[PDB]
Amino acid sequence: MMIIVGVDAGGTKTKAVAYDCEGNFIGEGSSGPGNYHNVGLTRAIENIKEAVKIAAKGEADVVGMGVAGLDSKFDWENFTPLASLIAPKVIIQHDGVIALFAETLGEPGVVVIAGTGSVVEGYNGKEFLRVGGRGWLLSDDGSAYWVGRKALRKVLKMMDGLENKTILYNKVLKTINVKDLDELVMWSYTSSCQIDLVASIAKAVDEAANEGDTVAMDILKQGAELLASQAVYLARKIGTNKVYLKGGMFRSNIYHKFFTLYLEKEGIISDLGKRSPEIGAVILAYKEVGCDIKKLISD
Amino acid sequence: MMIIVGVDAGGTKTKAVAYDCEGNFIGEGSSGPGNYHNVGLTRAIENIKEAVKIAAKGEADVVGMGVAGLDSKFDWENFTPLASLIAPKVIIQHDGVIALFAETLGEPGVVVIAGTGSVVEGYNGKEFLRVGGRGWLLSDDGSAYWVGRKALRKVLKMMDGLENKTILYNKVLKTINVKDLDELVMWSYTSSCQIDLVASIAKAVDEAANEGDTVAMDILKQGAELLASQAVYLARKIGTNKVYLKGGMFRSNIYHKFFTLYLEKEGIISDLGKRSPEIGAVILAYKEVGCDIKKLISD
Ligand SMILES: OC[C@H]1O[C@@H](O)[C@H](O)[C@@H](O)[C@@H]1O
Ligand SMILES: OC[C@H]1O[C@@H](O)[C@H](O)[C@@H](O)[C@@H]1O
Repeated sequence: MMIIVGVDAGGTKTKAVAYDCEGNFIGEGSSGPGNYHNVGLTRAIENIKEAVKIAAKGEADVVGMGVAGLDSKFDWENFTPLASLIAPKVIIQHDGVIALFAETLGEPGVVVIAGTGSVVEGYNGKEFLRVGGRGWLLSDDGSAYWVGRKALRKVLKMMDGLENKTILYNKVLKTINVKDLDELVMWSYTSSCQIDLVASIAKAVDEAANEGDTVAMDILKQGAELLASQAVYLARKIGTNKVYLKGGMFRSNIYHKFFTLYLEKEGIISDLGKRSPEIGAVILAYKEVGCDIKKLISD
Repeated sequence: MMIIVGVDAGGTKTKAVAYDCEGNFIGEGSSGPGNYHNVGLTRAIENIKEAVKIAAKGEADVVGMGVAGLDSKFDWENFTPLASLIAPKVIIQHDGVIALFAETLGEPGVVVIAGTGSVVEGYNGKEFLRVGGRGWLLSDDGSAYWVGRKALRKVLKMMDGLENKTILYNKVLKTINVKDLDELVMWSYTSSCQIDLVASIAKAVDEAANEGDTVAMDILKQGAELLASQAVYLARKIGTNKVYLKGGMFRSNIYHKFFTLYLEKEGIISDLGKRSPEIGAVILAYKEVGCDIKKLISD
């Protein structure tokens, strides 16, 4: 019958899930980044189309998508037209909006997305509010890019002899395949503006942290608390006592722990939640075309 | 007679001073950035040639230059060949080396350059040692770029309502001609990789600081201390009780004050010095070709 696809077009990757209109799962698909600021509009759209095609096993009737990078009116006006050519019916929203809707389903609340970039999104019963979520230079506190940059800067200070070399040191050098200061410099000058390459270093930080390296742990702690502070601010403003946590950074057990500890000390409850942003997009699509959301229930 | 030109090819601008071989001043000239990482090799060389031509009022016989951006073997091998076509005799060194030589004239010591980028350079009697000075992404703590980025990130948090808007807020918006969050985002996406545009914001921070804005002062303090800590490390390693301070950031009275206060609390004496990096290059050229450095003395 009808094929409805929900999509999370993020900075790290694009994830899509397809369902019919009767709540039944059809399939899933993944592709590259959906943030056009990082891969360009042509490729971002191509990646979304690919993820959708894979999940639907062909053409889709309705596509709902949460998108990273729609940070200005300019961003929206150039993205919308192209994204609408993907299927007969297409629904587009900022990724923070979809991630939050996926969980609160129309009710007030706050969600945090911590992936290649980051954002805190809330809903006060009347409108959506955003804190951060404006790119790597201006924002993205506690994101993978933010963590990767901090690690790179720390590694140089270790090479300079300013600080002792820790586990993090070799984890980073191996990740980007660099053996000395000279190679690190060259890597930086040709990788400086490639957000994905810097963000990829967050994995090295997580590995070093899991092995007890306080230097790596400090980076994760600072990033998590910088972002968590924004979540606490918005939660208090909206009047909610809980915040939902989504994104690849929360797959870092230590990062997640520092984030939850901060929220808890500030009287806020954290919840990873049961609903992904992509299924949130499916739900929004269901509402748009009239499919019964309760049919998605399964056990 | 013989025309000798000393050049400081930095991240902010290129400055040149011409003298004959008898210690007499001929003229000075300025042009754009000499750091090829920021303007490309073609333009960097063009800027150096222009500054030299202006100062010498024509062709020069000898050109000595301190250059920002020679941070790897790769950088040197591509820069040297072109720079040698500027005059019959050309001497090339990293800018930190020349800035330090200008003051200690062959003796051990430590110098700090804080301009668009930053670096701490020392000499232990046998070789030159560098700390930092590897570009905007990996380093440049307390540089104009570093300060500009911190200001931009703070301004967004003010727009988000996370912190109260201070004097700094409007100083920044006016500097980059932006009126709201939407325009700031667009500016960021088209100015993100233009180091000069981000570094230009340091002026706004200085203005706000001079007017008593603690938020702007905090940025200058953090940057100055991050860089000053590196200077203290190198001064102690080399065994010197003083550090020379050079660069446009020291024209910020508050930045300079925070820098000197930190050094002093750590038992180190600061000195702006009497000799510029460009005259340091003239002195090195004098040594190379056999002109008497003492002839430069004047009153
Ligand atoms: O995906 C999380 C956030 O990442 C940031 O880099 C983007 O600018 C935001 O639009 C997005 O919400
Ligand atoms: O000019 C100060 C420093 O600025 C940095 O951006 C450059 O990478 C260094 O080579 C230079 O020494």
